[PDB]
Amino acid sequence: VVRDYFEGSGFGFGVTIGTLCCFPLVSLLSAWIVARL
Amino acid sequence: SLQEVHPQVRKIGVFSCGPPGMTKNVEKACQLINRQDRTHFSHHYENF
Amino acid sequence: LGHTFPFYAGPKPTFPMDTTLASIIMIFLTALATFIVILPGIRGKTRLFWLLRVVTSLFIGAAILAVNFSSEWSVGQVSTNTSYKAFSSEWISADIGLQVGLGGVNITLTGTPVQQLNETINYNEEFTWRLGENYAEEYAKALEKGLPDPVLYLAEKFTPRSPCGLYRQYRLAGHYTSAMLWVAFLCWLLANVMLSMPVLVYGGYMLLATGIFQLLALLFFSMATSLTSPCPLHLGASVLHTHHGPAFWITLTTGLLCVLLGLAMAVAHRMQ
Amino acid sequence: LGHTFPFYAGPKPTFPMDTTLASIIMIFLTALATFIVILPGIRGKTRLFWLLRVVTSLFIGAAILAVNFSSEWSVGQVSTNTSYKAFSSEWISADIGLQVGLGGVNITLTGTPVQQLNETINYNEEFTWRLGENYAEEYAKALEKGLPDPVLYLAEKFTPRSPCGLYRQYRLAGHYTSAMLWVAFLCWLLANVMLSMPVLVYGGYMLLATGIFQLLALLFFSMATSLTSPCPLHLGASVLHTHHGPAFWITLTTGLLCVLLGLAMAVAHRMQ
Amino acid sequence: QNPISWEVQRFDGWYNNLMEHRWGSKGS
Amino acid sequence: QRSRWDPETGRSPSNPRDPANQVTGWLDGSAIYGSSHSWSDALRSFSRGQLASGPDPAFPRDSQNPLLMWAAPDPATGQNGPRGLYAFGAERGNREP
Amino acid sequence: REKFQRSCLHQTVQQFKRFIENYRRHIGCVAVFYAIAGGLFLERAYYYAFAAHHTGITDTTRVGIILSRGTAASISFMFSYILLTMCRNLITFLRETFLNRYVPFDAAVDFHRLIASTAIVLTVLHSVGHVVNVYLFSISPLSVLSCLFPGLFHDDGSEFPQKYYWWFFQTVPGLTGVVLLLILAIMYVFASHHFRRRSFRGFWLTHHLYILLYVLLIIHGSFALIQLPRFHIFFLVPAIIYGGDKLVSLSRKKVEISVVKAELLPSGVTHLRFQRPQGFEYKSGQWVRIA
Ligand SMILES: *[C@@H]1O[C@H](CO)[C@@H](O[C@@H]2O[C@H](CO)[C@@H](O[C@@H]3O[C@H](CO[C@H]4O[C@H](CO[C@H]5O[C@H](CO)[C@@H](O)[C@H](O)[C@@H]5O[C@H]5O[C@H](CO)[C@@H](O)[C@H](O)[C@@H]5O)[C@@H](O)[C@H](O[C@H]5O[C@H](CO)[C@@H](O)[C@H](O)[C@@H]5O)[C@@H]4O)[C@@H](O)[C@H](O[C@H]4O[C@H](CO)[C@@H](O)[C@H](O)[C@@H]4O[C@H]4O[C@H](CO)[C@@H](O)[C@H](O)[C@@H]4O[C@H]4O[C@H](CO)[C@@H](O)[C@H](O)[C@@H]4O)[C@@H]3O)[C@H](O)[C@H]2NC(C)=O)[C@H](O)[C@H]1NC(C)=O
Ligand SMILES: *[C@@H]1O[C@H](CO)[C@@H](O[C@@H]2O[C@H](CO)[C@@H](O[C@@H]3O[C@H](CO[C@H]4O[C@H](CO[C@H]5O[C@H](CO)[C@@H](O)[C@H](O)[C@@H]5O[C@H]5O[C@H](CO)[C@@H](O)[C@H](O)[C@@H]5O)[C@@H](O)[C@H](O[C@H]5O[C@H](CO)[C@@H](O)[C@H](O)[C@@H]5O)[C@@H]4O)[C@@H](O)[C@H](O[C@H]4O[C@H](CO)[C@@H](O)[C@H](O)[C@@H]4O[C@H]4O[C@H](CO)[C@@H](O)[C@H](O)[C@@H]4O[C@H]4O[C@H](CO)[C@@H](O)[C@H](O)[C@@H]4O)[C@@H]3O)[C@H](O)[C@H]2NC(C)=O)[C@H](O)[C@H]1NC(C)=O
Ligand code: HEM
Ligand code: HEM
Ligand SMILES: *[C@@H]1O[C@H](CO)[C@@H](O)[C@H](O)[C@H]1NC(C)=O
Ligand SMILES: *[C@@H]1O[C@H](CO)[C@@H](O)[C@H](O)[C@H]1NC(C)=O
Ligand SMILES: *[C@@H]1O[C@H](CO)[C@@H](O)[C@H](O)[C@H]1NC(C)=O
Ligand SMILES: *[C@@H]1O[C@H](CO)[C@@H](O)[C@H](O)[C@H]1NC(C)=O
Ligand code: NA
Repeated sequence: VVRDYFEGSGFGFGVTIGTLCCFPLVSLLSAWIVARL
Repeated sequence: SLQEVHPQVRKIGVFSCGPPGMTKNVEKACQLINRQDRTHFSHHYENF
Repeated sequence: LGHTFPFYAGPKPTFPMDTTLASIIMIFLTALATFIVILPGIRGKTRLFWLLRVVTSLFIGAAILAVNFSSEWSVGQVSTNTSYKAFSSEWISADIGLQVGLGGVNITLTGTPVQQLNETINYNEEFTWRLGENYAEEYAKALEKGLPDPVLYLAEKFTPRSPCGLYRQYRLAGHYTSAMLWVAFLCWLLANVMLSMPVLVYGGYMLLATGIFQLLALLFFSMATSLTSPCPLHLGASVLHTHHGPAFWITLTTGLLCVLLGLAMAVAHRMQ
Repeated sequence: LGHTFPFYAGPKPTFPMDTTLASIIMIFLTALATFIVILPGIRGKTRLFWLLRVVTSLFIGAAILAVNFSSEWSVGQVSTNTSYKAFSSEWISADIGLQVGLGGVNITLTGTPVQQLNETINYNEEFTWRLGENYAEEYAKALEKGLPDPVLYLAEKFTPRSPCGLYRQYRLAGHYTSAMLWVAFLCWLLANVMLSMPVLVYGGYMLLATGIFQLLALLFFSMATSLTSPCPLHLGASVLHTHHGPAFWITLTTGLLCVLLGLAMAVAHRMQ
Repeated sequence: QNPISWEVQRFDGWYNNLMEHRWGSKGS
Repeated sequence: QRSRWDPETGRSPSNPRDPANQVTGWLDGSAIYGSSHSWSDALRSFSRGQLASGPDPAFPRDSQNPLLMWAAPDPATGQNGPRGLYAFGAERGNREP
Repeated sequence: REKFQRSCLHQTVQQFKRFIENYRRHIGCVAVFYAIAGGLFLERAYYYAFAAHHTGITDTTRVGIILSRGTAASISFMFSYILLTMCRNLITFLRETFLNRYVPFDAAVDFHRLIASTAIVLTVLHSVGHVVNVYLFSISPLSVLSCLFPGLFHDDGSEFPQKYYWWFFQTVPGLTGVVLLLILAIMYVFASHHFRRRSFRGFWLTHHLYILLYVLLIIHGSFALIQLPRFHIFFLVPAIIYGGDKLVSLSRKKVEISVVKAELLPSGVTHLRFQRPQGFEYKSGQWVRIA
């Protein structure tokens, strides 16, 4: 049996990368909201 | 022509507060005039 | 990509030159590039002269630093057949070279061809006698590492306890030559600083002092390395003869250039 | 006087304490002596209060530095009969002590009496796990030196590859405790600087921050050294148990003093 | 052919033993 | 005076001091050719594979540099200097005629 | 008078010469700053590409580790020395000296933005590099990780490495980097021109996060996962200079006055006449600060 170290981790790794890339998007959304108020 | 307008001047101060090229041109003109030893033109870089 | 090991199985690259010289060259080339970029900002027809001055200054500085860190003061090279490694009677045909600098000696063993006896022979080892560094300890570490026979022989030739006194004289010469070169570099820095000041005479005198210190470093190195008794370096069926290398002549030309520039500056000021 | 060798045949003295602690004590005592000399120059009745402040400040600083450099964080000591050296079946009666600090561990082996088996047994060895220092290399050098068996045993107990994970946890605890103590020392410097300034509130808050960082260093050391699995230290027929040493309690009292002083300063400012 | 067909013995006694290079060497 | 000792020893009971041999322990003619390659080169003339000799071919070259031969002064006459000391593989080869 | 010039050749070279003659000081300062940053980047890249074979780090990550380390060095230098652009008192003192003929101090604030605009870019690369590293560290065996990180992993035969989330959230550099990325996103978005126009209080509220940014930068490299922490060395002298300048600014007492008259002069000019402080003495050409 071939052991795969990254099995079951691709989706979560992609989600983590997406959250890291969406940090500026979250900050931009918060800035727009506070500018409106 | 400042030397002809004022005949008795021996030292004239020229102070330049502007872009670097303009002040460079002013100091270059002062040096060219100072090359003849009639009167002295002392130039200053001012940064108010 | 994974699933195989190692991820990067290619051979690991080796830097193609000395790192100190490469860093000095990179820094001075970056300064030259910045000056060339700002060159059109230099107003008037002075820029040409300005360019020359800048280039000269940078070159001088670089040269000094390079000459202070290059092991090209006493160079020699022979082509010989010599024993290569222990527990092996096979001999290799190689160029064996000695490069004695201020802070140590670089021993080069380049196979001809490089691939001999299924081995890569392109050794360039360093043995430093700088203050605070123990040459005997480095030679012992080289012996424990198992360096090839010509390298070990040339390194043992420069050991402090070796019968021929190359170690003491070369260490003294390199130390004081390096001190004089550092003084010359400081004088070059001061000359560059003071040439911008209205007093050009002191800048010219500082440049002349830089040249004088370079020539003094040359003279001290020559006198201290000439007092040594003849140490015969015999490898295989040939003899290695050392001579003043490119660093010595670079120091000579740079010091003469600085002396002439300072003298010309002083003479021009006196005449004008 | 000559004609005999050596000129000074007396035994060479040994420093009676740790050199870092001695230097810190000397520097702070010199500062205190200078302040006491200038004390009559302090005009008015303020001098008493001034004296107190000065003393407190100096003490705090000294304490921090001492606590950062003292190996008195995890101390233990037993009296045992143990094997002393290799190629010898004789046993020695001695006090074996462990002094785990931030940057390493000091192992003490003091003979009872000191003169046993025609040998002087007063060992105080250091094994450092500070960043950039290889603990395994130091233990190997100790093995090659031939240190006595209890010292080698206690040193191997703290090796990175030893079965019980004291090395990793103690190294982490010491590193971050030292970082927090350095932050506290910087805050102490800033508080001393800003107490002279007209804004006393910021100086009081900086002193409070110094106390907070000292308490945080205490808490981190406790939490990181408590997570370790039980490592049984058995020497001879006895077991060595470690506990928070004088450095831990000195840090506790100094941090509490700084916190209380900052809190009192802030409260007094608010009320006045 | 090379007249020296054997491994020349070192003067310092190093590398005489295959695994103990410092055996019989100067300074050992 | 005490002799040279191994720098790695002589500090702790389990590794007591051990003397260091100043010549090669092998029976490899070190007393004839020297205990180092530079010593051998100093002893050689590099001509016809012969050890260097002075004006008399039956005697080796006189030791000139102070790093070659032991120069203990003559107990009887007080003579010093390497003027009469021959160069051998052994440093103390001129102890007695 | 004005002479004719080439419609596509003479005008271009003349504009180029004008730009260089006007901003030679700016070009020189930017060149020196970027040269130092690139030199640090190249030093780390050379160390990991030619002088790090004994560690075997490049056998697993060759591009990721070089990018991460070089960007880390440049990022440490630039985040440390961005404080020098905000030393108002030191810049004011150096404004009238001869150094102004070589350094355009009046552009410091602009230079500030420039440095920041560079830093985040490199920062992103930094993060990206480590991302790659993490993935490789998530697919490398336990023996390889133990060799790469002796103080972090021990090869006990389990052969299964740590997961990606262990690196990102159960490791001090990972968590500190994530929080630093969030803080940088907040600061850069709120400090942008658009939202600086939109609001002022939010701008400063977010920009005061640089204290937490520097604290988390100190903590970020403290674990010494790959190399010894060097950020404190870069940060020491600039932080001291910035703190001294801030203390000097706090030492001065800012007067508070009222405006006598306000005029909306054309071309978008505001003429403000305000009460002169009682002991306010000044010479011609001097300038004040207003809030
Ligand atoms: C004056 O001299 C100065 C000193 O030389 C000089 O300064 C030096 O400049 C040069 C650049 O100009 C630099 O030094 C070079 O650096 C290279 C890279 O260094 C890194 O990599 C090496 C290699 O490590 C691998 O291999 C060893 C075994 O060889 C393993 O033990 C390692 O684990 C590692 O193995 C992995 O990688 C392999 C790659 O293929 C894989 O195959 C393997 O499976 C593994 O994955 C490391 O050792 C280095 O670390 C060491 O140094 C650092 C820092 O000092 C220490 O912290 C660390 O602890 C180590 O001590 C580093 O990481 C080197 O490759 C290169 O070394 C060659 O040259 C020197 C000097 O001649 C020799 O001593 C050395 O043995 C190498 O020579 C062999 O290999 C070359 C080809 O690479 C051959 O041409 C040569 O003939 C010789 O071949 C013989 O041995 C071979 C086996 O080794 C064998 O295959 C052959 O058949 C033959 O028998 C060199 O050191 C650096 O900047 C300076 N070095 C300093 C300061 O020390 C200065 O410029 C000079 N001045 C002037 C004016 O010229
Ligand atoms: C945590 O621990 C830290 C580390 O211990 C500690 O920091 C240390 O603090 C202390 C002071 O507080 C300092 O360290 C001490 O320094 C003393 C002096 O150091 C100088 O002298 C020694 C002695 O050298 C002589 O002897 C050796 C052989 O022993 C010879 O090889 C030498 O050539 C020399 O011989 C001449 O002098 C003799 C004197 O009588 C003559 O008889 C002889 O004929 C010759 O003329 C030197 O080795 C030192 O140099 C070394 O270190 C420097 C700098 O690191 C290096 O550059 C250099 O290359 C060397 O490596 C230095 O010049 C030391 O004497 C003292 O050493 C004792 O303690 C340590 C630690 O326990 C032992 O390892 C060591 O073996 C010594 O223990 C023996 O001797 C004492 C009595 O002195 C006994 O009580 C003890 O039981 C043991 O006896 C055993 O061995 C004896 C033979 O050695 C034998 O006779 C006995 O019977 C028994 O078998 C110590 O190192 C220094 O400031 C710090 N040290 C550091 C940083 O390394 C720190 O404070 C601690 N923290 C806390 C909170 O406490
Ligand atoms: C990590 C990134 C940054 C750091 C660490 C940083 C740091 C600082 C610091 C310490 C100050 C001084 C605040 C004070 O003295 O009260 C400041 C002010 C300022 N910064 Fe930044 N900055 C960063 C990014 C930016 C960016 C991206 C912009 C604009 C796009 C910007 C524009 C400004 C402005 C306009 C000021 C006001 C200066 C003044 O009013 O005198 N900064 N910054
Ligand atoms: C997901 C995001 C990030 C990850 C995973 C990450 C990872 C790392 C790692 C593993 C190190 C090595 C530290 C060590 O060996 O102990 C490091 C160093 C460093 N990183 Fe990051 N990082 C991230 C984001 C950032 C950010 C946002 C910044 C700057 C704002 C930054 C700047 C630095 C600096 C300056 C160093 C060197 C610190 C020192 O030498 O003391 N990184 N990073
Ligand atoms: C080395 O050996 C080769 C092969 O016999 C020979 O051609 C060459 O001349 C030799 N080199 C020297 C310097 O004797
Ligand atoms: C050694 O070199 C020879 C000739 O260069 C070559 O044929 C051979 O494949 C190499 N390797 C071995 C193991 O002999
Ligand atoms: C050590 O040995 C002595 C002598 O037998 C004995 O009196 C003492 O109790 C022993 N110490 C311990 C801890 O057993
Ligand atoms: C060793 O110690 C004993 C008792 O302390 C003493 O009588 C003796 O003189 C010492 N020295 C030797 C060499 O035994
Ligand atoms: Na022998």
